[PDB]
Amino acid sequence: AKRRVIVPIHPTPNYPAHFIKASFTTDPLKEKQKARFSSGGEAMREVQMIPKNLEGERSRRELMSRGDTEFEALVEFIQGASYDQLISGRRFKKVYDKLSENDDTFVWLCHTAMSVLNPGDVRSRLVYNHLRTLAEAVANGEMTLRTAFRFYESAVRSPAYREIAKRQMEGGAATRLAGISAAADVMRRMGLTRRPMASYFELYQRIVERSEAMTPWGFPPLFQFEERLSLEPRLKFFSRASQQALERRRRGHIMSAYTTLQGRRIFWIPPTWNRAGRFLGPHVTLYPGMTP
Amino acid sequence: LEPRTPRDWLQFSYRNLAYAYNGALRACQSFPEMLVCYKEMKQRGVKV
Amino acid sequence: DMTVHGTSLPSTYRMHKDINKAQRNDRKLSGNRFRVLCSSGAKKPPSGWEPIPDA
Amino acid sequence: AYDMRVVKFSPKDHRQWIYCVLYVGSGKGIAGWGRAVAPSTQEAKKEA
Amino acid sequence: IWQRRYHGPERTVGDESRRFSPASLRRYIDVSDPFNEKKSKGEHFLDKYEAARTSEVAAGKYRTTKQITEIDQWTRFDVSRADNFRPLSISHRRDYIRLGYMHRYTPWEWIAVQEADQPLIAEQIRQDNIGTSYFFSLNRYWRYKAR
Amino acid sequence: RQHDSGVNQYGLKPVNAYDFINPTNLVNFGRGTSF
Amino acid sequence: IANALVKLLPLTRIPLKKSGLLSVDRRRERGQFPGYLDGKKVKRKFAKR
Amino acid sequence: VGYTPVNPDTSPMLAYSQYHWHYNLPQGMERPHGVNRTMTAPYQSAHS
Amino acid sequence: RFGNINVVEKKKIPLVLAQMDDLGIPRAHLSRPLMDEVEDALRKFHIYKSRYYEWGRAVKQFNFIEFRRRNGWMYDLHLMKNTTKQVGPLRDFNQPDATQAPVATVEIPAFFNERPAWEQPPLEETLYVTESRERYDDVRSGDIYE
Amino acid sequence: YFKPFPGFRDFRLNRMYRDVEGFSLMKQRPEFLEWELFTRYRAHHQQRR
Amino acid sequence: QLQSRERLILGTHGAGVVQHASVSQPLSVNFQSSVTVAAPAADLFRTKVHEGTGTSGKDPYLRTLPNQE
Amino acid sequence: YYWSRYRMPTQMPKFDGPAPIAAPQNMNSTKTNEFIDPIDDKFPLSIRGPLVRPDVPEDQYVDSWYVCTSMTHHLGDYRPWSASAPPNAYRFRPYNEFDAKGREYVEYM
Amino acid sequence: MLSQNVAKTTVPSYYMIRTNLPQRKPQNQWEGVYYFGGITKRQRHLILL
Amino acid sequence: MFENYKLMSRATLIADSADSYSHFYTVLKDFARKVAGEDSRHQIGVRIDEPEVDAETGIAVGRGCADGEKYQFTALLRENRDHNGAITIMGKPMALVLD
RNA sequence: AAAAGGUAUUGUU
RNA sequence: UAUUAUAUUUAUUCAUAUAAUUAAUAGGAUAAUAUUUGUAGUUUUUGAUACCAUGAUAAGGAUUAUAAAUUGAAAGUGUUAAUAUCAUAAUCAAAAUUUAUUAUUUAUAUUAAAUAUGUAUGUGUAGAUAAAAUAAGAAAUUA
Repeated sequence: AKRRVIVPIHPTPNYPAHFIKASFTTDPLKEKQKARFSSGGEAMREVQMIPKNLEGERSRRELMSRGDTEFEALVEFIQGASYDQLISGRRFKKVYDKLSENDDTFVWLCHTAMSVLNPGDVRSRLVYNHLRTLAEAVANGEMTLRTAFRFYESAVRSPAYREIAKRQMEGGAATRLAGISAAADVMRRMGLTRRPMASYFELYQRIVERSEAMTPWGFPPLFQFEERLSLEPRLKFFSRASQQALERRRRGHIMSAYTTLQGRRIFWIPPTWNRAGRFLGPHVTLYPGMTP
Repeated sequence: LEPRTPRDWLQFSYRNLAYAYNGALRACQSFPEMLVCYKEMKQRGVKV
Repeated sequence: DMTVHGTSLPSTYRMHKDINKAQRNDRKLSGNRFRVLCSSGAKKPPSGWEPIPDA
Repeated sequence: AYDMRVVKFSPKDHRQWIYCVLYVGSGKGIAGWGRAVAPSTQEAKKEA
Repeated sequence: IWQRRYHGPERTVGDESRRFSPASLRRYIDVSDPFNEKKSKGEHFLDKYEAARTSEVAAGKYRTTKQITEIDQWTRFDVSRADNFRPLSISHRRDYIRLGYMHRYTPWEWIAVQEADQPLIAEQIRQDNIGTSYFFSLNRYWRYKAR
Repeated sequence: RQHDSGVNQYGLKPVNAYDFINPTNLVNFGRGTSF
Repeated sequence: IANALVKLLPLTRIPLKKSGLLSVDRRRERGQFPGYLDGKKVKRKFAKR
Repeated sequence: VGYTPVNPDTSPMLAYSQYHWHYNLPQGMERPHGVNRTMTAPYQSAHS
Repeated sequence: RFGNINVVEKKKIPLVLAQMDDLGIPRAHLSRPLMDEVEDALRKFHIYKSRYYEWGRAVKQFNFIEFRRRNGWMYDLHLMKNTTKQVGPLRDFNQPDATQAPVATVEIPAFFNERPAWEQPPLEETLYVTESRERYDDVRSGDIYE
Repeated sequence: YFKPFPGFRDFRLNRMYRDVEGFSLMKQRPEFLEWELFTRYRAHHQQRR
Repeated sequence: QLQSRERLILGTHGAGVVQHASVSQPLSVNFQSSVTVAAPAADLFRTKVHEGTGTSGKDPYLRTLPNQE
Repeated sequence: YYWSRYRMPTQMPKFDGPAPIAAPQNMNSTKTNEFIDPIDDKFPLSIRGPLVRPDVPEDQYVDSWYVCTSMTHHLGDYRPWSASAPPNAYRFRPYNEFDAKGREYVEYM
Repeated sequence: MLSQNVAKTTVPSYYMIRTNLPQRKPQNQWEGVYYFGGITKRQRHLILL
Repeated sequence: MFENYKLMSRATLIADSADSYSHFYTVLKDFARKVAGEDSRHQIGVRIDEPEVDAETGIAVGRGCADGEKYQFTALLRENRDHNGAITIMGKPMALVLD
């Protein structure tokens, strides 16, 4: 076969075991495959969503001196408008997630208000406490959205429930104002938000936006909350991207896939002459225009 | 907003600031505050 | 070489050949050849020096 | 017991995804078992 | 020019001393107008139609002024900042390399080492008192000849 | 939580024995797969 | 000339801007290349086996 | 890589990498090498 | 730390002799004791274009090397010194998340980033001979010069 | 120092430059308009020069 | 034209920015407690040319004006 | 040896992570460009503008060697356009009078 | 016998042929060139005599 | 937005954070007026500069170029109060230059 | 631009 | 459907290689003295070769785009870093076309400097073929 032999690279002072084992493989049935990635100091925490395991005084110092994280994220996003920095989608996305942190509780309470025909008297402290304790444990991750909604629609309300209902409701589906007032009260009693009006605003606007859909108040129980297989976030039900619903539009060059770097592209991983055929850099401009 | 790179200079002149301070005042409604917006239009060297 | 080290070292290429000699004559033998610059001392060893027959 | 199952991220690209089974228990009453698939030994262990 | 100092770029104007502040780090600077260009230096004839301080809720200058420390940051570039002169010695610089410093100008001391360690060529002096030797110097010895 | 529960940082999350013996399925579902 | 006149009488900039006399055609030849027979555009003859 | 080796004096990849000095660090003089001054050999020439 | 500097104030001496030759004061009409140090300076900081055309001979380099060798000094020398102890940096309590990695290396002298005179044990030229030798046993991770 | 482009005179510290060697008016803290008149007289001695 | 320069820039050791007349005494703040009280300047010690002990301003931890003329 | 300058004062980065967000991890038929930032590029230009390095006097950048990038000779320490001009300089001109060819020719005359 | 004559070359290996490491010390830049100015013990005795 | 953040101070940040939406409005304030205000205050028509004419000399020195390299001219355009039309290129009459 | 199979398990040579 | 055009132009006669020994350090004037002027232990190994002797960087356009922007890519094309065991093949002039992967000068004036191509006048003329939307100027049948 003219068989190829690769002597295994052994660890050295210079070339450590980790690199010599992942940057190199002695079995050449993987050669020239592609570039893998992994995350280190802060990329790992950013992706893995591992919350800091708290402590007493020290974690509480780091945690108390936090201040308005949503704002400080915004500060860090805009500061990319200064001279020495560029506005970065990574900053915008840290802002976007620091603002969309309470997605779970919001999508839930919206489902509760608007998908639960006849939810007792939610303003009555009984069902209000069911609501508070469930949404409280929907945030804080102790409960899932699906199981918590079942706990809500299953909690104990009033004996002879259908019989009390068929006296108050023709088709069974009551007025939703008590419900949404209860949910806004929920998220403003539980400090789900640092800036209070935000709770109500999302609670209100997500509902308003859904009010436009066909079957705007039915949800297929599978996709409705979390499960194995879900919908893309543009297609989630009470989500923030559902209004960001759009798409892209492409006119490719005759040579468009080749030039994948030539444009004014931001490079995280800069090219070097070993992969770079004739590319010059994202700053060069062969065809300049005169201007003061 | 002043120019901080020679790009903003290209969209910049005081005689153009005039048409815009006029937007300010034509949209303004009271003269006690057209007073301060005209004070600023004269204080920033707007080519009146 | 004689200044910084002691000895005068071979080329990296030569010491490659010599290491391969060291090892491919460790696991196996009987593939070599005896090409020299001068053969008078091999065809004519000194008064002693009766080489060993291997196995 | 750890294992190894080849993962085909593409027709051309295959990885060795080691597959762990492990049970984290304490005879004090509480014990669960998790099996995982992950490319590396310690990462599959953590996942499980 | 009647210099008043031997050093500064404009020697020909004095040194106007300025007022000390016991609140030495407690000064404040408005930044929407740093240079105090927004002030009344004389009462105007348009001063009369002035609506009172009513509904002027957040007088923008009061919320634009900064204490002085705020405008610039002492970032690691400032913590590894390199000098704007030839330092006489950086032996004390225990923040030399691991901490991230490199001098902007070789210090006098290591220039002195680099001058001393090596000789001076005799062909750098160009002494001359005799003149050019018209006849011999070019037909001088065939070894020390001017090829 | 902060992410959806039908995926792990390595792919889809394996639920049953099929997923665990054939983990291609978790990270490959046609010429248009994306993470 | 257009910039000369904008500089001598400014308010003439607006007709010059609008008429596009202060416009720079951001154009040049294809640079000098040996892979092109004329140096500019034509790649040498391609032949299949 | 190779029998005809790298030469550490011309090559930018060597001279610049982390085990040497990069061009964007301020390329100064790192330490003054006074060698001919600590102890200078006596003048002894082969040729008498 | 790097040398006795005003040895460089023995550089003008040859220029002093040139300005003497041009002032008409014969250098042989000095003292012999003073001419001792001055002939020393002329073989110290003074060279003729002919000796400069061939003073950088490799064997001249290497006889300086061998003389330093048999006089037992290879610390100042470029080739004949091996600095195996590469100094580490001050870690940062404020940024404990970054796997710090280098931008350069220099074989600076050891007094720059040193463990201070109290943070180290007392005098170690005498009481504790410190030698960083290489382990004969194999080490994968962990320095070779322990 | 803390405004746009402090002229080179504005990086050197607030050192007690001798032009307060003579002013017997201000003792240690110039009272109201005391500094303003001392500065007017700085102008006066400058017109003097 | 720095005032009293003949005592400040010329003869004040530390250029008038450095304050010498103090102790290494410990103060219970975490900054000033890091400095142990140093037993005083040795009575009959022959100290170096650049280093003093630090009891006064004229005898500071690092003499600043040269011995040049 | 002469191979001992090529030693090291940390412990290494450990490959203990998953791929960062939107990294191009190869699915079946994703044409993969390993280089482009996965977020900061697709972030629309209507927002971000065509800047790929700070708007700052080009003499602060140096074109890298071997790397199709451009880095600044002072290691990321920046001075804005307005440090390369007189105070309040009109269009950051050297002297607010005339442009690049106006100066030279006023001078020739 | 002598200590400082420590190994500056490694055990003659294949990491020479397989890796880019430098088989010789990179030349220094701020090093002078080694010349001989120095008087021996006998030579100094002669001048003192 | 960035610049409205900049115009803030430490004290005003500390203050208008206690409402916990005040500072988001302090920053996005122009964006609030935008997203709620169906109007573009901004259509800045055309930039209109100052005259930069060589005072003593009566000339305007204006640059021009074609192909960015191969043609790069400058007009010295001078005011002529005597109605005597004359256009010059490279020191010669324009008709004889441009054929 | 949108929906598709394998007795192969780097897998139609 | 829209976020928008190929049916035009210029093109095709195509070639260059030669006369074997790659194994190492050796300082010289204006320097307080080495004839070290002229430093003499032969013959125990063998790969980069005429010969198997792993790796590693090209050519190739068909849908990320319009504004302050480039119409050139990784899948590796001879010389390169671990397989040995047929043989010296290497430019210092004057040189021997079979090699697909090439843009030749077109009828007024024709050999002077290291010498420098003597063949193919023919109705712009079979077949199939080349290039290009980029400072030139092109306009209408989307998968």
